[PDB]
Amino acid sequence: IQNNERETLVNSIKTAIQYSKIQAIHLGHPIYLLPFGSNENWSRGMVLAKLNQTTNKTELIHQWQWSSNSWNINWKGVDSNHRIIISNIPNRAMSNGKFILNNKRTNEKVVVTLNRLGRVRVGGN
Repeated sequence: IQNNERETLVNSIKTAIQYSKIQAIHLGHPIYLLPFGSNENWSRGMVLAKLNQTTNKTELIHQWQWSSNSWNINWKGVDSNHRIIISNIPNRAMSNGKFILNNKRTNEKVVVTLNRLGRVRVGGN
């Protein structure tokens, strides 16, 4: 019995930006990964939404809604804009920030590092 609902808010936030870096490169234009209900906090899920440049409307593609209300998703982004712009190219699509998950009734803190960079720092001695 290992029903740990901790790593299901990590393996579903590092796998809800990797499914969207293909919904950009496959439309030749960037997309907007917003929090679910973007007028409070990223703590009610995330929604991948694209803008249709011929009917000026935000089309919802995917919805990840956290069915466990015990993880305060706090985005330490260096941007006061809760909109992760996924560039439609594999080498210009990293929004510097990390989701700090905090369970405030069993003091646990889980830092989701978006270290989506396979380029090894080969250098030095």
